[PDB]
Amino acid sequence: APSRNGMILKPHFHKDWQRRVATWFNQPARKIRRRKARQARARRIAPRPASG
Amino acid sequence: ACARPLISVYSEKGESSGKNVTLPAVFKAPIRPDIVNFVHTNLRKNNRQPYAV
Amino acid sequence: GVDIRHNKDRKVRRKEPKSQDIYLRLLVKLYRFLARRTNSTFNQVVLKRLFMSRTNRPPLSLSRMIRKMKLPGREGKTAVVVGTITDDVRVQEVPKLKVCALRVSSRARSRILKAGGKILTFDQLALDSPKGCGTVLLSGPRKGREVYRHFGKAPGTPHSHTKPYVRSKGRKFERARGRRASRGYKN
Amino acid sequence: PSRLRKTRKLRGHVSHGHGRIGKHRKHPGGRGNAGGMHHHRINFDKYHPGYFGKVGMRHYHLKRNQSFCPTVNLDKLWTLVSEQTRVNAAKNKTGAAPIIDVVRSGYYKVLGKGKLPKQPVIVKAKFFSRRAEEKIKGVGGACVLVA
Amino acid sequence: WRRWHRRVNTTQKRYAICSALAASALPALVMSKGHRIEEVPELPLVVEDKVEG
Amino acid sequence: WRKAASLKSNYNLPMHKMLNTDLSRILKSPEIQRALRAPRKKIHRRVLKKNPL
Amino acid sequence: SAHLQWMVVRNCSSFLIKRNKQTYSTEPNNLKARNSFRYNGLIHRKTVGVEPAADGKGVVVVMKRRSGQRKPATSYVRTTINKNARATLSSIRHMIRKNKYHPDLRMAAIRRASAILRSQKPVMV
RNA sequence: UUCAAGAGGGCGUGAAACCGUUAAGAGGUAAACGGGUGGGGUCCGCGCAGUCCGCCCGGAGGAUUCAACCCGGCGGCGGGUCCGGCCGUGUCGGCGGCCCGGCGGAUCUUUCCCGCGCGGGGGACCGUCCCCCGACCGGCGACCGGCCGCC
RNA sequence: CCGACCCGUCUUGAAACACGGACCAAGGAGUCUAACACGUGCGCGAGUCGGGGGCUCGCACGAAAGCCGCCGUGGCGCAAUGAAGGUGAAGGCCGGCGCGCUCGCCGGCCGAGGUGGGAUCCCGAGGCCUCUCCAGUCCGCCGAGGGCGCACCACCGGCCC
RNA sequence: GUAAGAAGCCCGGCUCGCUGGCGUGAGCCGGGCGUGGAAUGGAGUGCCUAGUGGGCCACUUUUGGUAAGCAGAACUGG
RNA sequence: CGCGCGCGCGCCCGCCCCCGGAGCCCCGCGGACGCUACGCCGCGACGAGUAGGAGGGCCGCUGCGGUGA
Ligand SMILES: [Mg+2]
Ligand SMILES: [Mg+2]
Ligand SMILES: [Mg+2]
Ligand SMILES: [Mg+2]
Ligand SMILES: [Mg+2]
Ligand SMILES: [Mg+2]
Ligand SMILES: [Mg+2]
Ligand SMILES: [Mg+2]
Ligand SMILES: [Mg+2]
Ligand SMILES: [Mg+2]
Ligand SMILES: [Mg+2]
Ligand SMILES: [Mg+2]
Ligand SMILES: [Mg+2]
Ligand SMILES: [Mg+2]
Ligand SMILES: [Mg+2]
Ligand SMILES: [Mg+2]
Ligand SMILES: [Mg+2]
Ligand SMILES: [Mg+2]
Ligand SMILES: [Mg+2]
Ligand SMILES: [Mg+2]
Ligand SMILES: [Mg+2]
Repeated sequence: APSRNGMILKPHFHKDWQRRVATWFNQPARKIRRRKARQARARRIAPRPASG
Repeated sequence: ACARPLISVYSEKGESSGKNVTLPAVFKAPIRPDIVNFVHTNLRKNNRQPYAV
Repeated sequence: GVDIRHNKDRKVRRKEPKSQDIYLRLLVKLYRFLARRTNSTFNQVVLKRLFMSRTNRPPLSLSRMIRKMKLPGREGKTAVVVGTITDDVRVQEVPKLKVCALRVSSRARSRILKAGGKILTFDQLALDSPKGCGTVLLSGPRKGREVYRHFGKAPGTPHSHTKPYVRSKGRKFERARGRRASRGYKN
Repeated sequence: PSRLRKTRKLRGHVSHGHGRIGKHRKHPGGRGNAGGMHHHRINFDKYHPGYFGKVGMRHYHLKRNQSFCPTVNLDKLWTLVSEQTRVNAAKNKTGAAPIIDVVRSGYYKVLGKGKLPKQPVIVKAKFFSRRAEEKIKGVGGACVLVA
Repeated sequence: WRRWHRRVNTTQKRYAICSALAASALPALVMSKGHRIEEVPELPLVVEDKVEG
Repeated sequence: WRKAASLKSNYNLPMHKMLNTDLSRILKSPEIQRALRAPRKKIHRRVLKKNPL
Repeated sequence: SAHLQWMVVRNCSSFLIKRNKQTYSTEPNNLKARNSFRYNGLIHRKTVGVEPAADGKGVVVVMKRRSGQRKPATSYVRTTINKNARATLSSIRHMIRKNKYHPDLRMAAIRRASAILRSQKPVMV
C-alpha cells in the first residue's frame, strides 16, 4: 500500500535468503594466514624474488 | 600563526638541563569534545565480539 | 469564558543553536550583547543566522562575490558572510578583497591572500566595526539544491515541470502511458 | 538507541499508536506494488506517469564500453595544466601557443559551454563540437584531431 | 548478522587526535580528570632520551 | 600552519573559527564601550491600583 | 582561555557533585564552593583561596603568581597568619584592595575566614 | 555441639494469597469509596522554661602579649620616562641556506651524460620550507636583571 | 453530614438482562537486517569516499590502532536530449567589404540580459543638549530626500536537443 | 457576484511583417501629482505527516408512508 | 518657563581639589548578596479533552567505559 510521492522499489527477498547468509567475521584471520604463508614461501625460495 | 614558547628538558633526576625545545603547533589546535565523544563511542564498538541465541 | 483560539499562540522560530560546537556559542554570547545594547539591525540579522541550520547557510562562491562588489559604490567596503567560501576555477582574475566568514576553503584562502587580500573573523570584525558600518551582507542560493526540483505540483498533471523519483534513468522507466499521445494521453 | 524512540513513550497507551476503530492488521491493501490498474490507479497516474506500456527498440547484447565519451567544457580546460604554463604564455612573444591533450587527463570530446581568456592555445582531442571549434579560432588558436 | 561495526571518516579521527594532545596541556583539565599533579615542574613534561634503555 | 606533514601525504591542521576567545578582555575594551547605549538597571513592579473616587 | 576551559567543565568534572537538587564543587581554592565562572580556582590567571592551618592555629592564605603558568609546582604562594581576628581580617582586606587582586572576592574571603576562626576555638567548653 | 539450630538431614535467606492465636475497636438498610471535622490509641520531640542568637556603644571587674611608630631580612603586585636584554610573531630591506638545506613542477636546456624515441642524476628557471641585520603595528597577557611606590 | 452503580472492550449509545474476570507470585506482546524519501548534527569541498587488498604486533587489551606511486580500478556527482542513428547549452556596442532585407564577410570594448518589489549598507541639506556671542574640529541620532541593491517571488527575453 | 485608488490619474516622446482614407491598438522610455466609507486585528509562504473514511439529535423548510423512538435530504448549532 | 540665573571662597579680579569616595536616590573609576548566561529578574494574557502528534523527565531496570584517594 503506497503513499504520497515516494519511489517504487523491487527488493529481491521473496526467496529463502536466510539459510544462506555469509559473515565476514573471519576477515582478519584470513589476512593473518596469508602473511605466514607469504613469508614462508619467500624463505623457501631464499634469494629468488618473492613476487615471482 | 600564534605563539610557540620554549619548553625545558628535565634530566632523569629532575635537574632541568639546558636543552630547550619550542613546542609544536599541535598544542594550539582547537579543542572540541563533541568530536572526541563521537569518535570514541563509534570506535569503541568495533572491538565487540558478537552474541546470539 | 473567552472565545479565542490557542492553535497559533506559540511561534516556531529558533532561540539558540541546536549544536554543542562551543566556538559557535561564544560568538552567540557576543552578538546577543551587541544586539541587546546597540541601536542597529545588522547585529540582529547576524544573530538570527548563527542559529540557522546548514541548508539555511549554503556556500558562497568566489565568483558571485566579485560580481556583487564590482558594482558601483561598493569600493573599499567589507564583504560579510555567515557561511563558507568556496573556489570557482572558472575565474582567473582575483582582485583585492576583505572577506569575513566562518569557514574558508584552502584553495580559496591562498588566492585571496596572494592578490593582497585579507581574511577576517567575526571577533576581529566587532573590534573594527561593532555596528556594521562599511559592510555588505551576502547570501548563497538557498534553492540550489536538487531537492527543490521534486517539489511543487505533482507530475502526472498539466503544466508541471516537476522531476519525479526514479531508480534509474533510461528507456523503460517512464516514457509511456502518460507521456505519449500514442499511448493513452499526455498531460 | 532504544531510549530515544517512541515505543518507550507508548507504554500505558493501549494501542501503541495505531487506532481503535481501525487496527494494525496484517496486509490490508495488498502486498507490494499490487494494484496499479485496480485500486491504486491514482497514485500511479499521478506520481508515476510512464510506468505501464512499452516503447523503443531492443539491443540484445549491449556492451557499455563501446559507447564511452567523457565530456568537458572550455572553462574547465586551463585546469588540466599547471600555472607555469598559462603565465609563461602571453610572454616572450614568440607565438608560444601551448599544447593541451585531453586524452591524457581522461576526456575525449570538447564542448563549447563557456568562454575563455585571450591566448592562442592549441588543443588535441578525438572529437569536437561546432561552437567549440569556432570560439578557439575566434581567440586565435587551432584544433587538432587524433585517433 | 546484526550490524556491530562502524566506519568513520579519516579526517575526523586525525582531528580528534590533535585535540586530545592540546588539552593534555592546560593543567585545569588534567586536574578535573582527577590526576594529582600539583608538584611536577612543567606540564608538557619532557625528559632525556636515555630512558629508552 | 605554514608547511604540511611530510609523513601523511596530505594533512594540514584544522583552522580556527574564532581566534581570540578572551571575551571579557574584548567587551571591556574602549572601542565597543563607546558604541553602546546606556544600560537600564531600574526595576519596575506591579503597581496596585487604588480607587480615585 | 577561561571560557574555553569553562565550556568543557560545566557538567563533566571529577570535583562535581549533583544530588538533592543542589550543585557543589570541591576544587581547591573555591570560595562559596559552587559551580560557577566567578568562583573557580583552576580557570583564572588570578585567584585567591583560604584554608585552615595544619598544625591547628590560624588561617592559610593562597595567591597565584601570574608569571609562570603551566608549571603548577611554583605557581602558588602561601602565607599563614595567626592573630586576634580583627588584625587577621584587616590584613586580608589590605592585600586584595591595595593590589587589586581579583577584588570581587573580598567579603567571600572574610566570611570563610571568620567561619574557620569561630570553629578553631573551644566551640565546646 | 556451634557465633548461629530464630542453620536440625528436600536443613541459605524466607514474600504474597490463605489460616491459628493474642491486643484494641466496632456491629439491624451487603461491603468498600471521596471531601470535611471530631474522638481514641501507638510513637517523635517538649523541657520535667522554650525563653533563641549575633554585631557595635556605655558600665563595673580583673589579665597577659602585641600592634602605633622606627630599623633589619624575605616574599609578592603594579608601572612606565618603553631603563638595558631576550623572545615572539608580519610583511618588508639584504636573496641573503635556495649549490654553503630540501620538496615539487604538463617551464626549458632534450646546451649534458647514464643504457640506448626515450627511463633516471645533472644546468638553469618558477614556487615552496630558511640565514643577517633594521623597523612597527597586535609588544599583545611571550621572560628576565633593573629603579620606583604599595602590601 | 453531603456525595457516590464494577474495571477492560466493541459501539451512535453500556450500571446493563452484551462478552472476559474466584484469589496470589513469576513470565508475557511493536523487533533485526536491506532499500528509499525528507529533517537535524559533524567533516572536506567541484570534488568526496578505501568499505576490497597490502605494510607494520608477537595480538594480554585488540580479532583493535596507525599507514599506502594502492590515493582512486571504481561508485555518486559535475550536461542534457532523442525509439534510435547521433547532436550537444552568451551575448551585444562601434568602425571596414554587399542594399539594417526580422540577411553573409575584416578590427577593438564590455559582458551571464532586463522590468517591479525588496532585510541591510551609502551620501546628506538643516540640526536635537550645548551658563552668552561668533569661529568651530571630533562624535551619535535625527531627517527631508536620493542612490548601490543579497537571497526569493511574478513577468519579459535569450541559449541546447 | 463586482467596486470603493500609487498595480491610480496626467504630460511628452519612441518601436511594430499587426490594422489602415489620414488612422487605430499594444508595448518601451522620461517626468508631475499621496490620507480616498465604517468598525477589527501582526500577515505570508514551503516541506514531512498521523488517526479517520459505520454516524446521531433539535428548531425551521422538506420527499415516500395511515403513522412511527420509521426510511432519505437542505440550514445552523450540539 | 521662577526648586537656582551669577552659588561659595580669598582679594569687579582670580580660585573654580573634589566622589581611592559625594551624600542621598545618579555618580560616564567598577562591581549584584544574581553572573551554574543551558543563568537570574520583570511585566501582561491564558489553562476542557477521546483517536492521535510533539516535548521535558535529578522517574525507574540490567550491563560497558571513565570517575568518586
Ligand atoms: Mg513518504
Ligand atoms: Mg484547546
Ligand atoms: Mg499549532
Ligand atoms: Mg491518548
Ligand atoms: Mg501512528
Ligand atoms: Mg485494539
Ligand atoms: Mg471501520
Ligand atoms: Mg545467623
Ligand atoms: Mg542460617
Ligand atoms: Mg530455611
Ligand atoms: Mg493476625
Ligand atoms: Mg466511537
Ligand atoms: Mg448496536
Ligand atoms: Mg462499560
Ligand atoms: Mg436491560
Ligand atoms: Mg465477541
Ligand atoms: Mg466467567
Ligand atoms: Mg513480572
Ligand atoms: Mg542529510
Ligand atoms: Mg490522509
Ligand atoms: Mg489541556
